[PDB]
Amino acid sequence: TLKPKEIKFNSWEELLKWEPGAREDDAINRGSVVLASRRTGHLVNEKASKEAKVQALSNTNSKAKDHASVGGEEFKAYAFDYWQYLDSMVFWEGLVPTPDVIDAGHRNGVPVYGTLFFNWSNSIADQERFAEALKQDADGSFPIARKLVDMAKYYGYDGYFINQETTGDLVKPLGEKMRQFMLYSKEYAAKVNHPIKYSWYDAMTYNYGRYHQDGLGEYNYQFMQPEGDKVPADNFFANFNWDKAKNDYTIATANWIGRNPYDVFAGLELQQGGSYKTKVKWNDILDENGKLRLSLGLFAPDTITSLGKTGEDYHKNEDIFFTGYQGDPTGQKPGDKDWYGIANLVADRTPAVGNTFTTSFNTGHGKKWFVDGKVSKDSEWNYRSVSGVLPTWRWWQTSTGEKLRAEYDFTDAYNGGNSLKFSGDVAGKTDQDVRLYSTKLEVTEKTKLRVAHKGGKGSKVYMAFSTTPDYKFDDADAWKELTLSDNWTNEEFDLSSLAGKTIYAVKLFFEHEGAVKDYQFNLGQLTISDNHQEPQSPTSFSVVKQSLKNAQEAEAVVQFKGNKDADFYEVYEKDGDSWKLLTGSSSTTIYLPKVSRSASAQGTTQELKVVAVGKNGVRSEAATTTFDWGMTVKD
Ligand SMILES: CC1=N[C@@H]2[C@@H](O)[C@H](O)[C@@H](CO)O[C@@H]2S1
Repeated sequence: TLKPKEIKFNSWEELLKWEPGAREDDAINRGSVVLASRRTGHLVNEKASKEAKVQALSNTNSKAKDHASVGGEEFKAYAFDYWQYLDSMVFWEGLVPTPDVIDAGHRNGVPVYGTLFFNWSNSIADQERFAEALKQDADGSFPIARKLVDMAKYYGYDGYFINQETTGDLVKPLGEKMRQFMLYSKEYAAKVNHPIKYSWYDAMTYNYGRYHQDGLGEYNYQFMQPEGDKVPADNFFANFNWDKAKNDYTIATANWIGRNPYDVFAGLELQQGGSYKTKVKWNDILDENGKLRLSLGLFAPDTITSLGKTGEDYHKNEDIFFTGYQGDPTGQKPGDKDWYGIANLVADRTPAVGNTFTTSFNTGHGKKWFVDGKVSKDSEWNYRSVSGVLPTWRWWQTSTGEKLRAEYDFTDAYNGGNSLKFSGDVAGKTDQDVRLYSTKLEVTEKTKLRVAHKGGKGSKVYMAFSTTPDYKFDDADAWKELTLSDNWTNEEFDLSSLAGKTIYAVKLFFEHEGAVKDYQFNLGQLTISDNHQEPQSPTSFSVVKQSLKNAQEAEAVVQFKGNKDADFYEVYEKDGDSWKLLTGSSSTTIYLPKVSRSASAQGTTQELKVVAVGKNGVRSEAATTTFDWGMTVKD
């Protein structure tokens, strides 16, 4: 079997037999992107909190039988890109997050956790499954804790959410061991140089089995109680039926035991509630100033995919959820809505830090895959391992008059599946901007800007940078006019005049001198970097496995050696006279679900190539290999 699959264990004995590398799809299942650092920028919303956090508990993956752990040949996906508002992403469906989610989260500076789920049950079988997890060696260590930590290290993820819903007589006396399991895990993770965090559901009490407090209280505080420095649960997920009094209690309890109240995440039941249609007791969790007094736990926000029919609808619905109905993260909840956008209440963060930042707005899925503005893969995909860094703000706009509509464009892109489009009927002379990214990028004599764009007929368009933390765009050396045309162009600008300064934000600015019917401008790629070099080509590239369906269709797995300058890799086949992209991945082992030849294909072999796409946005020279069909298409 070539297709990589989610990792699932039928028993604790099976987990105890786990060893690094002992599964045929391990090379693909490992995360490949190290967890990025993030900056917390200046607040842009007067009601936002830098203390309040958001944890998402999401069913991230297809449920289709025989779906791949890396994605698939379908556009519709939980192509999450609102990482800027998340503390963490919980992979709800299983113990071991898939590489497509680990990679996307890590590139965006967000930790990803597996889920250790004990069934809502009092069956002896379930009670025993729970007790069995807490088996100890003579020295008091927990062998299952070691395997959890070992897996987190090997596959490259950040810890676990524990949902302990099993109850009954055998469960009740096990609070102490469960607490010690979590503390021991920390000791062991430190020992193996791979720290992990635990998030803990408000379910199993210390002494009385399952009982939801809807908060932190007298029956569950032990799970958050510190051992000086160390803690058992890092994060606590409060059950959904909180209120003012329960929240007051939670805060009192956290403070008393010496924990930050914001480590308590007040649950929102978004599955039964319908995503942003969920009734929340906002008045019970907002203080006198309209600011959050606890964190927010998002239960099943993946539900939002049910609210639209298309993949384009997925992102628009996420906008309502994360930004708010008012459509601008600097604005307040409309008077005729109940839902607060996350951005209304929670400060954004940004992984766009250092001397290099690049993006082509790759959301990890598309209808097609574009290569320098030309269709290369002419069909749908989701491979979230390649997910990039989308705008911090969606959409922070100011205008002298009317505002252009900003949206993702899955019909035309520069690299990957979509660009950003800014469009509308312009009624008359107007100046306006769109503030896109919060950043902290150090400029040197070697720093350049590369910007790929298209359209803008009837306007002047500029990109401008703020060199202050409070996002003022008053620096004359930080404005660049774009040279517009009807086709994709990629322009480089010298940023050396800004050497020694720091860029804190990026915006577009539009001038229209009069009316323009169906104005459109696309932004396709943005790079700020002191590196203009092609990354080195991959080496030692080969087909390591294959399975022909027929003479025209095969699965394959390819492997190669990369380098530190590569952000991710693209694999292509030569289809007649044309190279066509198959897939992309952050990994150096890559599954090809369909290598294909037409009816007119000549010979018994077919060329494949792999290209490194740099952290600086530049492609390497290709490495090539030959796929051997062993037969002609007419044989
Ligand atoms: C964390 C949580 N664990 C439980 C889930 O397994 C259920 O599906 C959900 C039903 O609303 O309730 C709590 S939320």
